[PDB]
Order: sequence, then structure tokens, then C-alpha cells
Amino acid sequence: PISPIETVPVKLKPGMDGPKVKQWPLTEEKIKALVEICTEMEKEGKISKIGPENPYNTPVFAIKKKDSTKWRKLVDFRELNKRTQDFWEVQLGIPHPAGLKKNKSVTVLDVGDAYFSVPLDEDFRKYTAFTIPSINNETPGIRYQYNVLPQGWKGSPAIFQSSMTKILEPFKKQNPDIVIYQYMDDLYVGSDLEIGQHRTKIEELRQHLLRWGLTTPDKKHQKEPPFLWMGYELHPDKWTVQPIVLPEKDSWTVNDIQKLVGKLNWASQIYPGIKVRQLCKLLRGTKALTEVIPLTEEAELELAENREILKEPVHGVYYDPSKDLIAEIQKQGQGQWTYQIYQEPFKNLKTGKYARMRGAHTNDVKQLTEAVQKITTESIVIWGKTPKFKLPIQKETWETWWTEYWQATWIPEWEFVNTPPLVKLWYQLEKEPIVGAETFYVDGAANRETKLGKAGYVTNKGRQKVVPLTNTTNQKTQLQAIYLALQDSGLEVNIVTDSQYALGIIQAQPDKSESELVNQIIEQLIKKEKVYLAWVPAHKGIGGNEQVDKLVSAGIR
Amino acid sequence: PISPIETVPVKLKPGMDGPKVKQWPLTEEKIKALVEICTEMEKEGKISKIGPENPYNTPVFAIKKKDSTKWRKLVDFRELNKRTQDFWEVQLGIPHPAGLKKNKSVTVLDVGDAYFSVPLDEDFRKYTAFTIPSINNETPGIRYQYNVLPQGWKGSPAIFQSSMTKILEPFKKQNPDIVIYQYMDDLYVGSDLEIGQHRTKIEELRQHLLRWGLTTPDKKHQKEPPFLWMGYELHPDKWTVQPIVLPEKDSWTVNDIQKLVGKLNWASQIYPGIKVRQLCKLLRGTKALTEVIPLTEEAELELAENREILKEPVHGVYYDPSKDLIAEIQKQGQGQWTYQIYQEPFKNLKTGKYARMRGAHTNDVKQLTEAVQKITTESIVIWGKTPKFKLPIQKETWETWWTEYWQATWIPEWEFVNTPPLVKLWY
Ligand SMILES: C[C@H](Sc1nc(N)cc(Cl)n1)c1cc2ccoc2cn1
Repeated sequence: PISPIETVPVKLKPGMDGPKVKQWPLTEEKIKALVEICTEMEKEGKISKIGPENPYNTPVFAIKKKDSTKWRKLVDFRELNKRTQDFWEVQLGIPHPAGLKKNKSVTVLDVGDAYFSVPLDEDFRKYTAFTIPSINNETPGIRYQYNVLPQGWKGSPAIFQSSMTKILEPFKKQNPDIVIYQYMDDLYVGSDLEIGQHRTKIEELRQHLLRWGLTTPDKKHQKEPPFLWMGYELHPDKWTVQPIVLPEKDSWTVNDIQKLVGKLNWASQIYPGIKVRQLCKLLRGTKALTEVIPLTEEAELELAENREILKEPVHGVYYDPSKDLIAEIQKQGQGQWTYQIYQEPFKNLKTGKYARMRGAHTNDVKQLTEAVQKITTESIVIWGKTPKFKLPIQKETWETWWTEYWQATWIPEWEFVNTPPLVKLWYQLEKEPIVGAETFYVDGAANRETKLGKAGYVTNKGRQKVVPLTNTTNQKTQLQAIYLALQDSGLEVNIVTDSQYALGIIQAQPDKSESELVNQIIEQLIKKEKVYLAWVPAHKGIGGNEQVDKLVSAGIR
Repeated sequence: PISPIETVPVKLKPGMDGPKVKQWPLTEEKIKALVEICTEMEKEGKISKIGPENPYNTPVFAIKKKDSTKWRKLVDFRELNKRTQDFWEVQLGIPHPAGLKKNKSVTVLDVGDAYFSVPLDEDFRKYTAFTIPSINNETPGIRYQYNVLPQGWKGSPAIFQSSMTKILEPFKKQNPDIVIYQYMDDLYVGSDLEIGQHRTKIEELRQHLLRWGLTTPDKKHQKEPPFLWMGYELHPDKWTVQPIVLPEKDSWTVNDIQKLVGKLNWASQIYPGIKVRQLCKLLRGTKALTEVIPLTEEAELELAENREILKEPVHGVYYDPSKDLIAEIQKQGQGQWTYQIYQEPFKNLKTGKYARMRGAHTNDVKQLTEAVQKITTESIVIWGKTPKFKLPIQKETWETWWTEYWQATWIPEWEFVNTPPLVKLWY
């Protein structure tokens, strides 16, 4: 049929005219097929004969259906879609199974010939005009226009889902207990009723839809879970991902590692512990898709654990609105974080992992906070409320980091949970100068045209070194000079730098970086017992600064 | 509300199209609050559902009045206000009295509900489309557009300007020394009267409003008085600038003086006249940071004279009505926050502070949102425009929590910066 529902008014983008593409010559076979197809559509209202100078035209084709059983009419709307107004998005998101409440019965029904069952705004039909050519373009040709939603048109998905929402409203109101989800052609219907009263209510729905131009399956329902939707396997009782299977082959091409990494990332939302760090490292560097990549030891091991984790099936439970959400985060290898979300201890609703670097220079406390934000945001989308956290960090450690960090930091209600590795700061810069500690006035200059710079220091105890460097930035010499002061230094040391750049990095207590130097400066800082860092303006003849500035700048600087 | 009227025709700034801003995910309780509210506004014809043919979107949120268990709808019209600037800024701009900032008291009254009396040009309604999202994307999500003037759009005060003049007229004529100013949704009323007489004149002004259907209980509905005094009153004439402070210790270590020389050096690119030449004192050579040091005579003078310049209006800086106002906030610790307002870096038009003040809560985001409202409010009083904020926080953490503590009906521009180790130099 053609739903009696009102139509959605539509226009063409501002200051544009309908499409007018020439119809390319078609062979006899393709022509006869198109006629046989259009004629049929013409009998059901889908299309109508036109003619009288409808300047508009869209090219058509016809191709052999699967296995080559029947022809299919292909309408290339590229030109029209461009001249068509923009619409609201059909979906700005996708339900996550874990956010689904537990239901007793669930069946899915697909609307047959969806688009063709919905009228097209009369004032727009004139633009969907196309023509069936006559043999070797001798005579005119048959001309039609659409009366319903065309297959490849820009507005079919939007208008259809919106038409369906209106058609479904009345039924929903009279059935608060029935849950309905629209996904393209499909309509998902669930409830906590009995398979008997459920199928009763189902039929009642088919009828409601039929009174509206929409036909649905009889007992071809395709219902009866498990359902396979968007890579998931939904049961009324639980959920998991489609079955994952790892290749197990001798050599691996880039293409194979990518498919593998994709599968693992997908599995990581219910299967805890999944790691792809070592596997992802191998894809680094522009490599051809067919290139074989030797697996390294780590990779082997990582792939190994993953196979282990995947052997026994795991499922996720559904959401109970009456209980709290508990999220627990564990620290895996450096930078790698994993988490589980449940309501009743260990019956996971969802799983996940966070690794994202987020700028060079960072520390477990900042990463843990970032992981907490991802999870917080995610929870709001899926369940509409934040979870209570369980983190591997002492209330004290957290308290001392938040209170002294320049950035504003909050964190939802949490509790400590002793699950090594625990998170901690690996060193603390002193707030005041260390008395009876050698002071190092470090500095560093560098020639821009040459690149040869000298890094060095001068102490109040008379000591003074100055090593040269090749191919270094003014910034590196400053990071190099601090590195020195820490090396030839005792457990306690006062360092005076004139480099704000260095001050910023070090001052944030980073326990990992991308600069090769910064990682070494971190090792030193850890071995110390007291380190005091202070800053002064460069080139202002400050006491000690100029002293070093001299035997550092001398010779290109 | 008030009778119809030829809808003032509006138009976007050509070369620009309506807003298409994504809706930030909301918590269940806020979503519910919103459908109730929107269901009522619908029954009253304020808004109407719309179809997919409308490609526009402006985000919406829900805040609490003044802890009042009554939710309020907040629409983020920042984008729309930007593509409509021509309209409300030049075409129908509203003047800003310079006297307001000098008043002893300024009471802020919410007059937003008044906008729902007037209808919006039908050809402009499509641009005000917003969307009520749903949990876990389980359903399409209710879409709407306004039929009357919306509350967070700068177009609304502009248009209503005509009515507001008729309404206040009798009150203005009878009280020539009371300053009234309108800034999108709110009315700023100021007088040099004594608190008792002021509060009394505000009551009188509400009676006038009331006759045009503008019941305006202020301070954002006071249903539970914690420290609530009256109806939300500001005291501008007592807003003082925050100077750049120089220590006054009894002992000066090499470190203490090095730090002193640093803050001063920086304070040279701002506050012309500052000098520290006679101050590079004993920091000549290579002494231990510890080693305490005496004090020169030139120094005492240096220090003394510099702090005179600082703690004063940076000679040469003037507000430029055309350029945007920028506000920067630094986290000082212990519930302390410093901020500066300027148009051109380090050329402060104003600096200040904000503290827990024997209250507030251990949430940084909490304090920070409170600081932003305080600063934006002062900015509206003094200049008539809001500043763009450089917030020292993670975009995600902010976007997730700000509405949780927000109470104003406007939203300022904000970008997330990363604070340099300047801090030590408060300003
Ligand atoms: C209407 C049903 S409610 C439902 N509840 C369960 N416990 C299990 C299943 Cl299978 N369905 C539904 C199905 C889907 C599929 C994707 O997103 C959806 C949103 N809602």
C-alpha cells in the first residue's frame, strides 16, 4: 500500500533548480526490463506517467540481481541529492546493549517495501522524473515520476523514520508496557509479558501498522532471539558480541593485523583484559596492505593472552534502573587502562579500555582522571547517570595531586580499592630551597644557522661544566642542562633554570614522555630525595645566570 | 501573554546559515524535567514539534533556579546570537548606562517569562530548533521550534525593547535617579539609595511589572533562605581592583629576591615605569639560594616605588567598545582563584579574586563555575557585554559538569587554555 499519513514538505537548496541529466543510450534487454519493472510499479501507485515538458530528468540503469535472477532498476540520484535540502539526522547515536533493561519477550518485524509505502510531497514529485529510452534513441521514451520515496534519494531515510514515529505514537500510548525500537527497515518490539500475551500484542501491532499502509511478516517474524544486530548477539536474557575468531596463521600481513586489531577492539567491550598495544605498534610506519610483518616477542605474548581470554564465551547482563552502577578501573601496562561496569559484583554490564596518550608528558594520576571522564561521559549516554567509582589510588595521593595542580579537577564519588598496581606520584618537587644543598645555575645557548649549542652549569661550590651538542634546539639545550645538573649532583639539589619551557614540563610531575631526554630527567628525579627547581629571566645579569650564560653562549649563541 | 502584534521580521547575517550544533548528552533527571517543561510549553503554544525537514539545532539543558526544586529550561543560543549579531547589536542595539557601575546597589530581576507574550517572525522560527535527546538513543528524540521569543536569544530583548519602555515609563518618570538596564533576560536596577529604600523601590517596580504579567520573584525563586538576604543585590561601588602584590618579609634569601626580581621583570611589560635596576641587588655572582642577604637603600626605594605604580590603573589602557573582552582565570589553591580581564594581552582593564569565602565546596568545577558567573555578571554591569573565558580545565570535565552548578540564564564564550607557571605573579 501507500500509507494515508500526511506528507513531509521538502524543497531544493536555495537558488537551485531540479535535475536535468541526459539519458544515456540503453540496450534492448535493459530497456525491456525497465518497462516490465516500471509497468508493475505503475499499477501500485509507486510511479506515474508524465511527459508534457517536465524539463527534469534523472538517468536510470538496470542490473542483474544476485545470481542473475531478475533485473533491478537503479536510479542514479547524484544530481538530485545535491540540489536537495539538508535534513535532520536519522540517528545521532546507537543504543548500547548494556543500557537495555531486562525484557521477557522480544520479536522483530521488518516493514516490506518501506520507502514505497510512504507518499512523497506532491510538490516535489516533478523532480524525480526519469525516462525509459527507445531503441537507439529514435522515438521519445516512457516518462515517469515518483509518488513515493525513491530508493536512493537523500530524504528517504529521514522522512520514513519520521513517518514511522508518528504512525507508532498512538499504539505506544495505548501500550506503555511495550518497548519499540526503530532501526531502518526493522522494528524491534520487546516487553516483559508472556510469549502468549506478547504475540497477541504483536499481532495487534501488525494490524495497527496495516491500517496505515505498512505490511509485516506473519510467522516469518525472524523474531525469536538470539538477534544479530550491529555486531552484537542480543538475547532477552543477556548480550555479547558476534562470535570472534582469530585466524591462527604463519605469517601476518598489515591487512591481517588490522582486521585482527579491529576484532579485538570490538571484543574489548565485554571481554575484560583485551590488549592491542603490542599489536598496534607493528602497524606503525606507512606499510603496504599486503606486506608481511614479523611478530615480535611482546606481540606474540599479547596475541597469546588474547586467544586465552577469547576461548570461553562471556556475556553481559542487562540494566536494572533501581540499582547503582559501579565502575572499577585497573592499570595494565604503562598507559593502558581497563575497566568493568557492573551493578551486582562481577556480573558485568559492559567492559572497556582506555590508552589514549593525550599530549607528551603525563602521569598515572592525570591518565586515571582522563579515564574517569571517558567512563563518566559514556555512562551518561548509556544509562543517564554517573557510576560510583572504585579506583586503585589512595585518597591521600589523589588529594595531594588535586590541591597542588594548576588545572581544575573534579571526580565523581569514589572509593579506594586495593588492586595493584596502585597509582602514585613518583617524586615531589620541594616548595622551598634545600639548605646545605649545592645550587646549580644551568643554562644553554644554541646557534640557529649552525645548530651547535652548548649545555652547562655553574654551582655556588665553584664547579662548572659545559658540554657541546650537535643538532639541538634552544629548548633541548635547556632540557640538556637540567639533565646535567641532576647527573653530577647529590641526592639533594637546588636547580635554577631560566627556561619556562623546562619548568612547565618538570613541574607537572610527568612520569612518562615522548622526548628521549625527558624520560632520563625522570629517572634522575626519582633517584633524588629532594629537588628544588626555581626560575629566573634569561639575559638580565641575574646572579649566577649570566655566569653560566657566558661560558655557554661563547662560540655561536 | 500580552496581545499579539506585527511580528518584527528578523534575518540572519548573510553568508551564514542557521545553527547546527550537536546536543550534549543529558542525565535522565534533566531529560525528564525537560519533557515536562516542553510538554507544558507545547500545550500553551510557545513551541511546536517539527519534522526532519528542519535541518537546524541548538542545544538545551536544565538548571535549578536558586536550588529551587523547580527545574528551568536553558537553551544555548550562543551560535544563533552570533549569526544574528547584526540584528541585536546595530539594528536594535540597547544602550548601556555608564552610571550603573557607580551605584551603591544593583538588583538583578529576571524578566524572561515576558518574552513569551510576543510572537516570533514565522520565517525565523526554523532557526530556533532544539532537540530533547533520549537515554541510550533508544528513540529519535523530541524536536521543537519556538513560536514566541525564546529566552536565551539576544534577539528577544532587542524586540521587546519597545514594550519594556512603556512598562517602566511611569516608574522612570517618578524615579529619575534609578538606573534601569536590560541585558538579555535580566533587568539591572541600580540606585544610590540606602538599602532599605532601595529594596523598597524594587518592590514598587515589581508592582508595575506585575500589571503586564511579569511576576518576578527574584534571586531565582527563594523557597529556602540559607544566607538569603533580600532579592539578589550587587554593590558595584565597592568592587575594587586586585593589585599585584610584592612580599614584605623580615628576611630576604637569594631565592626570595630572585623571585621578587622575576615578578617585577614581568610586571614591566604591563604597568609602565616599573624598574628593578637598583634591585638586582646582591643577586650578583653565584650564591646559594638559601644564604640570607641584607638590604640596600636604593632597593627599599625601588620596591616601594614599584608597588606604587602597580596597584594602580595601567596608564594607557582604555576599553575599546569594538574588541571582545577576554577573561583569564588562574587556580591559586585553597579555594582561591585569580582573574584578569583585558582586550589585549597583559593590558588589564581589571583584575580580581574569588574565594570559597567560608563556604563553597571541594569541587574545583563548582568554584570555577561560580567564579565565571561572578566575573560575567561584573562584566555585564561595567561594560555591557560578556567576556570570552580561558578556562584552566579539561573541556570534557567542564562540559560534563557545568550545568550542575550554573544558575545564570546566559552562557558566555569559553575556550580551554593551559595555565603557564606564571601564577606566582597573581595577575
Ligand atoms: C525494543 C528492544 S528492548 C530489548 N530488551 C532486551 N533485554 C533485549 C533485546 Cl534484544 N531488546 C530493543 C532492541 C534493540 C536492538 C538494538 O537496540 C535496541 C533497543 N531496544
